[PDB]
Amino acid sequence: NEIPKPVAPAPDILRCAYAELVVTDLAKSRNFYVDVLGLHVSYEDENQIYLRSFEEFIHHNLVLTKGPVAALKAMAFRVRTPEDVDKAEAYYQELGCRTERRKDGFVKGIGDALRVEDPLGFPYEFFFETTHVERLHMRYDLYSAGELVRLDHFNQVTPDVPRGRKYLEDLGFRVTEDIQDDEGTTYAAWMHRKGTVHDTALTGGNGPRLHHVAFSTHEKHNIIQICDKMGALRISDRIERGPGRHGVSNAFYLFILDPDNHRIEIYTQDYYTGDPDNPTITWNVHDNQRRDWWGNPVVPSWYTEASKVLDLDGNVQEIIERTDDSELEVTIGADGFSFTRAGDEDGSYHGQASKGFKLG
Amino acid sequence: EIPKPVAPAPDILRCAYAELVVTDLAKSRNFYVDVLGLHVSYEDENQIYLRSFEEFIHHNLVLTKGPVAALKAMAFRVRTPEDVDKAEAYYQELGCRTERRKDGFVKGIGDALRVEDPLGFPYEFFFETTHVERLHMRYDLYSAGELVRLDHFNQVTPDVPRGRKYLEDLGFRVTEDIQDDEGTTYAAWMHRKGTVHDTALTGGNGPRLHHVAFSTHEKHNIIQICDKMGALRISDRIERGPGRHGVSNAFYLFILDPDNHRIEIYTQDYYTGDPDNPTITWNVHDNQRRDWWGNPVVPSWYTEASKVLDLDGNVQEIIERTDDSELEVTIGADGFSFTRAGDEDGSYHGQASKGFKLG
Amino acid sequence: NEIPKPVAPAPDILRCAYAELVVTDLAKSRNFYVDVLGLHVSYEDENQIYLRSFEEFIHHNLVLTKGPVAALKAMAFRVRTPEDVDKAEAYYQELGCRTERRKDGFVKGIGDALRVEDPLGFPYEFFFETTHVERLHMRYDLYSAGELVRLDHFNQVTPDVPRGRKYLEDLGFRVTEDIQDDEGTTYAAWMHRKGTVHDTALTGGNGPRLHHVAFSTHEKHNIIQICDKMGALRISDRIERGPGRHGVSNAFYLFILDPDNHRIEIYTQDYYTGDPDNPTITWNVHDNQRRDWWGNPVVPSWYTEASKVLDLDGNVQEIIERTDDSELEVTIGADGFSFTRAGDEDGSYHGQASKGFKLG
Amino acid sequence: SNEIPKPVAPAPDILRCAYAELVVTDLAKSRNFYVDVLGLHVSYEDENQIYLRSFEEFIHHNLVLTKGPVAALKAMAFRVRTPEDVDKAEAYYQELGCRTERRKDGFVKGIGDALRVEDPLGFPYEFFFETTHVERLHMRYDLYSAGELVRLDHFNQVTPDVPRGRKYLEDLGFRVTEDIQDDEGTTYAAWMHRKGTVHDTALTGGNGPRLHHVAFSTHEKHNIIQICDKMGALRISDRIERGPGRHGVSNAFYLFILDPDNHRIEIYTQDYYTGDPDNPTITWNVHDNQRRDWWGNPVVPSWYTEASKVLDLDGNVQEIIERTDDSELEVTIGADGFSFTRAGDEDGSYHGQASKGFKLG
Ligand SMILES: [Ca+2]
Ligand SMILES: [Cl-]
Ligand SMILES: [Cl-]
Ligand SMILES: [Cl-]
Ligand SMILES: [Cl-]
Ligand SMILES: [Fe+2]
Ligand SMILES: [Fe+2]
Ligand SMILES: [Fe+2]
Ligand SMILES: [Fe+2]
Repeated sequence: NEIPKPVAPAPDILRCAYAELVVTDLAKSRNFYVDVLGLHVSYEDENQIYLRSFEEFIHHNLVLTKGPVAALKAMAFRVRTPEDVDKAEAYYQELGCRTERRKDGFVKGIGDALRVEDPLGFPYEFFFETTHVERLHMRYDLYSAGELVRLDHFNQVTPDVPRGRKYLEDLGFRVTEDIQDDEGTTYAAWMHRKGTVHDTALTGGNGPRLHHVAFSTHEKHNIIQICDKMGALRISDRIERGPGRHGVSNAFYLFILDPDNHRIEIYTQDYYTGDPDNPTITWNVHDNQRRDWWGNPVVPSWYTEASKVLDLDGNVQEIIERTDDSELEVTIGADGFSFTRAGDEDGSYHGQASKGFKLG
Repeated sequence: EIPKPVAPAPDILRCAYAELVVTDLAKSRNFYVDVLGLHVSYEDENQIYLRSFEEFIHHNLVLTKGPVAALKAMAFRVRTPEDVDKAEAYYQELGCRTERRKDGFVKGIGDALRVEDPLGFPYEFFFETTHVERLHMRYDLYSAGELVRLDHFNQVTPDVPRGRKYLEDLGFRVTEDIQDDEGTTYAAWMHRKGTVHDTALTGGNGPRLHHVAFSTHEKHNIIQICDKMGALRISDRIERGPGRHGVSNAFYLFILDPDNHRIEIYTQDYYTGDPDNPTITWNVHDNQRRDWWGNPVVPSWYTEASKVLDLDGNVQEIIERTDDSELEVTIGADGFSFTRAGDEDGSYHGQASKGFKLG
Repeated sequence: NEIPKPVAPAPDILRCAYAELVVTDLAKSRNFYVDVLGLHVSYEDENQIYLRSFEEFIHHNLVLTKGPVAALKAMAFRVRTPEDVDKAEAYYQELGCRTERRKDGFVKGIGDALRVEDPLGFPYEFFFETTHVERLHMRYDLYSAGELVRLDHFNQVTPDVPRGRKYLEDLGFRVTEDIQDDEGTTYAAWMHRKGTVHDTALTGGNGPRLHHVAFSTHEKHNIIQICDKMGALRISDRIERGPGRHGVSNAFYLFILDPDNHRIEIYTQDYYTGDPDNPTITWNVHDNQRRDWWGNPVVPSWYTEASKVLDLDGNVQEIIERTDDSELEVTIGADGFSFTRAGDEDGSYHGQASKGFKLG
Repeated sequence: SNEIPKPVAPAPDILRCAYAELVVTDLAKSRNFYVDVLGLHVSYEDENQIYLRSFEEFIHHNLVLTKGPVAALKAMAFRVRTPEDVDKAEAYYQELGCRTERRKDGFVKGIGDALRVEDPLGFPYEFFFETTHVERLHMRYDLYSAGELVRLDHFNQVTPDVPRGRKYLEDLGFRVTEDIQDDEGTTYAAWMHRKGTVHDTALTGGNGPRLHHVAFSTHEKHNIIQICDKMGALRISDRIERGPGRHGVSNAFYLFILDPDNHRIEIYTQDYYTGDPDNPTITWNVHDNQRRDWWGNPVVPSWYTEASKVLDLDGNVQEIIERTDDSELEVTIGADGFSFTRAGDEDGSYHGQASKGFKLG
């Protein structure tokens, strides 16, 4: 059932800015994000760790908060002006959503902020005010071989992609790429504000769940180094999928799992989307180059596993099951199909994955 | 067991070229020249002679049109002309069939000896070769995926220790191997030129040629080969990778030519030229040994390999391996692998890593 | 004298989009831009060559036009909507500037367009409508080892940097970085619309002249390959300066010269500037890490040579001499000075360039 | 004749360059350069010495820093194939009439039976086989730096008569891969190898004996860029002497930097294979402006004039003999010099100055 376009104007969203993840063991989480991945500590105490990427000047891109159940607490977007926080509040109130306004913020280093339970059940934050910190972009004395340089995007699991897509377009996101079939089903959509391929994305599945948070590197070798280091630390079992080249987005990528199974993507070298008529690319769901351009198989956990999200009271949001077709099932499941070249039987896969594999 | 001859081994410098029989020369040319960017030293209607960016000898790869795709010769360069005579005396003492051609078997090679070696492989030894323009600074020709050197061969043979002892007597030094706790050897790597290997033995039914490997300068050059194959919509010919190897520590990719000959692209292994270079043995169940990142080894990697020819041009009969199968003990229904030895977390039983089983 | 701020609203400028350069020998220029640099031909005839970068979807990023005197004919910015071309016309008419509007464009592949002789003497174009072409961003079968992936910026030589800066700020560009001294002189300023360090920049000098046009690559090795290729072609004398790391912008860079001496920069890996409170950075003109972070000397031609620009009648604009202090003279001239560490005599240079050189 | 005659005694079989011992004046400041800035790995340290190795090394060290009163090269060490090659080295240099010192338990920690010699060009060479093996760090990506130095690649020596030194090194088994000459018959520089890269040592024409540099490898070109970027961030870009660049000779990507005592260190990657015995030898003309930097960037004058003192076996600085052959600096970038981009083309040539608009400071 369609989400109506408010009469109230949408807040002017700049970009994704930070995520707040609830973690069960703060020290174990710190080891992963600081010792393994090299993120920079803006502040920490016994309850939280505030982390930022190499080129960031706002206070943080990730807040790790100790709690009893691992989950997304907030995905936060920065808006253009202080007045845009009021616009966000009016907009979501018109949508009939639950909102909470804190003039001095929900986390350290953020000022006036609005959190909402959005129409898809996700906890979004909108803020302008943030404490500036030392921008480390030329601190090559600190630069890691695997350095994470920016926060790039979020990716959300939701059962009805077109419903969510309309809502995000009304909010001002522009769809850059999607995955559909020839029977009218949408499996995934990518959408932006900042002029990269995306600031968030929708992946079809049971939800609301958080699929991943993505950080950028400068170069491909930086992503390779993360893999290599994970090998050396004998934690290659925490490499979920990749490294690879995406079809959708054209970015070089890697998916890894934190200690609470929150999925983190490392990402580089997508393209510019800032023109308002940026061409929107649709891939067919059976195209075996759409997710991994090299045709490597998508690991099944990528389609089945994702993080819980919290409501504004701190309780886990109920999951609504997807009724639309499953991307897993139609591509790599027993009745699935994929191709390398459209219309060619040679290099096609029937009821299994590419490269000689089946689902475990 | 293969006895050590009284005759001295020829002094082998390095792997130098492979001669592959291909069924459609134009389709093979597309792959090796248009897709992969190797440089043409000579061609006609019957053969294409190719070399890498930094090579000064005539060629690293000869593609010969023939009825059955197969390895025709894997050639090693020896230090002096007199080493070809040593090779002949050596293989005659071993009781092997040999053929000597004072003017070579292929263009751009002079005095050469071909043998059917004790493992059934067609080896060539030569010194004399026609020098060509070394293209190492020809950056006007340099491809984003440029192949810069020939690095090694990899051979499938059923009894790895038997082959390893023979290659050690021939002067190759083992650098790395894969074994299990119960004393089975699955693979060994061995060198002359001071890299991890010039050839390698992979346990399996043989003789078959597993692959020929070329080097790039950097990891991004290997990524570009993958990217290009996607753009050409031939990603189905990317067999396995890209990855980081455990054994050798090299960044790698395996692709398949039009006759299913497997080619590896490889970079950034380490120096092995000291005579006490430490050997490294990996456990077969270690899921970081072949792909350091734990990505699963695709089953075709263990099962598929190229036929090899005898000196009459006929396919060599295959002898079955009786020792344990690396595929079966790691990714088969009764196999297992680990991330950390002794840890059930991050271990895989009856299937491959990353959530896959065999198709 | 100060350029007034119009009452009329500024057009919403998206980004730098293309340059039109006049060249004297179209075949020799084609060899440089297509055969040496690998740019992609959108259209060509006996009078013009239209070129685009690897990731571009608009018709072109560079038009080479045969003519009698090598010069910049137009520096074009894309605007957000067709209505913004009307806004640009009103804005420049209010400024008292010569304008010319053509509903079907000045070059192939551009529609309704406004060209102006701006207050600094530069031929600016504003357009929205453009012919979309095949985006080559995943055409790795065409990808060069030195592939140019995007148009990044222009750089303009103008005698009075503060005067120009105020004008560009009123027009909506946001200053990201600048170079000044302790006596109130501004030597250069960088300013953006699209969320990178810049879309254009002002370099103090006799003007109007065009200093350079810059294209991006994905990675640093792509820039090194251009150098290597130019060595193999035995045209290393056309490598003007670099490769290096910039202080200002933090980008990896190279400056080369086309057959008519137009300067082309290759550039990669600057940072995100899209937030409205993006911190500005001011460098001192005597800081020897400001232009080349590694302290390599700035070649003197970089300060003295730049391209002629045309007015709307196709005639070369008269050059007005800078009276403010010269960056060349105050840093590497006979009475100049530069430092490695502020206040440290060790690693400072008096009356000469860094690394043991004087001016030839 | 000045020739160094070939001994009748067989040459030791030399594997490769292995380590250098450098005397430094302030051990803590040197440690901060080699460990904290460059990321070399500690094999042993005390208040007098620091022993360091590269990422892929299995022998005990590639560099020994020894506190002393005068910064200088104390020894440039080559590993030999077998224990018996140390005896061969001793007999070889004794036949040449050189001062030798044999220590059956080594001169530095982690090296066993070793011979040091004052060689015929005045350099302190060491030959050894026995060395303490350590953990090879080649897969320790948890320790890998963005600028990681992976191997010791070569030494480079300044000596006044390049042909005289070249013949001596060839007799010792080094093979020349590249050199720089002019049409008048002067040799300015030569590169020579044992291990199958472009070189293990090299001769640069100039006043000597002096040590021009010690060179370490990286995996990739971005690793070298990172060293530069890090030195900028540390505000020690004045210690970047020359580069980064692409060499003509060797085809390697390179950078030259200066340690706290002004010992020059090169970072180097991606030269080519030279192991075949008929490896084609490449001669460049001294006036070719692409021979040293392929992109035609000018060679910094200090690169031609400055180099490190070397010690004799008593720890005293070796007397320096002046070059009488033509100077590479003078004939290329000096007042009466010249260079070209294209041979025979005045366009892209430089006369009485360097390339890119620069004169000598
Ligand atoms: Ca269908
Ligand atoms: Cl994906
Ligand atoms: Cl493997
Ligand atoms: Cl600059
Ligand atoms: Cl040099
Ligand atoms: Fe993503
Ligand atoms: Fe291999
Ligand atoms: Fe620029
Ligand atoms: Fe060197």
